[PDB]
Amino acid sequence: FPYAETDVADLQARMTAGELDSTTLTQAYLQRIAALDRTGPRLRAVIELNPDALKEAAERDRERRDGRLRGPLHGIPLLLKDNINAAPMATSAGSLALQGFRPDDAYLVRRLRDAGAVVLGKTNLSEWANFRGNDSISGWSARGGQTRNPYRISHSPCGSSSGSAVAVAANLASVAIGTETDGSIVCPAAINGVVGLKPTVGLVSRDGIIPISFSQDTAGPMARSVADAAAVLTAIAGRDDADPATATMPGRAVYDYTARLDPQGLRGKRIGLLQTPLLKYRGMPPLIEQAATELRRAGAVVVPVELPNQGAWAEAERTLLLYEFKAGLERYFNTHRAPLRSLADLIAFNQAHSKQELGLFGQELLVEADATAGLADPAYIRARSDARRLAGPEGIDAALAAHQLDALVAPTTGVAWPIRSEGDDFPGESYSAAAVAGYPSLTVPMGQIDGLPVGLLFMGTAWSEPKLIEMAYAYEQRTRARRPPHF
Amino acid sequence: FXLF
Repeated sequence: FPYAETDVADLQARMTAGELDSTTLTQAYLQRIAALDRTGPRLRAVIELNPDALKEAAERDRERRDGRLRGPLHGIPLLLKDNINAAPMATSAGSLALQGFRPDDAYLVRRLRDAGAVVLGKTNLSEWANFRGNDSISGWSARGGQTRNPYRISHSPCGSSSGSAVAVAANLASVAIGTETDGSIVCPAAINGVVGLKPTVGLVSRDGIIPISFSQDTAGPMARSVADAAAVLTAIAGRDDADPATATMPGRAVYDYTARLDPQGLRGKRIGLLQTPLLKYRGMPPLIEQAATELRRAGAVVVPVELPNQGAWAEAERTLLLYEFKAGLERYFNTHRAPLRSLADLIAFNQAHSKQELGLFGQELLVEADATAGLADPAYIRARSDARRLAGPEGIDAALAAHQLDALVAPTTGVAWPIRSEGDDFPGESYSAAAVAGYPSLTVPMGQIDGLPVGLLFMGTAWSEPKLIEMAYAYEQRTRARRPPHF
Repeated sequence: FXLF
C-alpha cells in the first residue's frame, strides 16, 4: 500500500505539492477496505460506506485547484464510529433497530467537514457501545457482525471503538474517531497497536452522538501517530451551545495542538509510574522497564506511585451510568426523532428479533437501566458526585500532587484475547480513573508480547491535553514502536 | 462494570 503508515501532514504535503489528490487517496482506501474488510481476512471494521465519499473528495480537489484550502485536513479521508451522526449514512450503534435511521451530522462531524476532511464511512462497534448486556463480546453488533484484530484475526479488537482502532491499524483510512465512556478509546487503541486520545470531558462536543453517560462520554481521535491524533483534535475541539459540558472549559481558544509536537517534550517533566498488577502481566516487565528507561533518558523523572482510591468509584460509576444511559438515550431518540422513542421500545424490539439480536448474549444492562428512577434521585446525585470526586480530586489529582507530577503512566491493558462465545476475557486496566474523572488519557504503542500490541498510557489532570501530547510525542519519537499487522 |  503506497500510503501505508503515512502521516496526515505528509499526505497533506503531497497533495499540496500536486503529487496526490483526494480522489486518488480516497479511492485507494476504498479499494483496500474492499480487499481486507469485506473479503480476505474479513476484518469487518467498516459497517457502512459513505455513498458520497467520492463526491466529497472530488469537491475538495476542485476547491484545491481553485485555491480555496480549508486547512491541515483538507482532502484527508477518515472514518467515524457508528454511534456518531453523519449524513447521509445511517447511525445505528450497530443495532438492527436503527438500520434505516439517518440523522444529520453531529457537531464534530460538521467541524471535520468544514476542515475539509472526507468521510469514508462508519466503523463497527460493540452494539450500543457495549452497554447492552452481561458477558458481552467486544467488537460484535447485529448489523456489523464481528470485528477482528488485524494482528491475529482469531483475537479480540477489544472496544466499543473496535472498528475505528482496527481501521486505523490496518490503514483503511488516514485517521478515525471513536468514543469512550470507560476504556472504549484507549483499550481498543492499545489492543490494535495505535494511538488513542480520550480528551477531558467538555473539550469536544458530544452533540449528535448516541450516548451512555453525559458525565463521562467523549469522542476522541484514533490514529497511527500522535501527530495525526493532534491534527484531528485541533479540528474537533470547540464550544457548542448544544453541549453544556463544552462551556465549562477554562480559557478556551483556537488552539493548534500540532504546535505541541515537541521532540524535547519530556525534558524537565515529572512522571509517576502507576503500581498496578498490570506491571506483572506475563511479558510486560521487560516492556514497561524499557519504557521507563526511555522516559528517563528523554529527561523526565520517573517515580513509582500508587493511585489513591483505585477502584473505589466502582459502585458509584455503575449507578451513574445506568441512570444516565436511560435519560440520555431517550433524550437522543426524541431530539433526532428516531424510530424508537424509549428504552422500553428498544428492549421490546430486541425481544421481537431475539434470533438476530440476542443469540450471543442478552440485554440485561438495557433492562436494568430502564428501571432507574431518573436524574432527580438522591442516590444518583450522590453517585455522580462520589465517582467524580474519588477518581479526580482524590484520585488522579491526589497522586499528581503528592509528588508534583505532570502525568501518570502505566501499561494500558493486557494483550488481545481469543474471541469466544463466552464474555470477554478482560485482563485489566489502568485507564478507568481518567474515564470516571473525566480527565484526559492517551495511549501510545509501546511494543508487543508474542506478536500482540501493548500500549503505554499517559493520564493527566483536566485540560492537560497540551502537556500530554508533548510527552506522548516525545516518547513516541524516540521509540517508534508501532509495527503494522501482517496480512 | 467494562469496555463501554
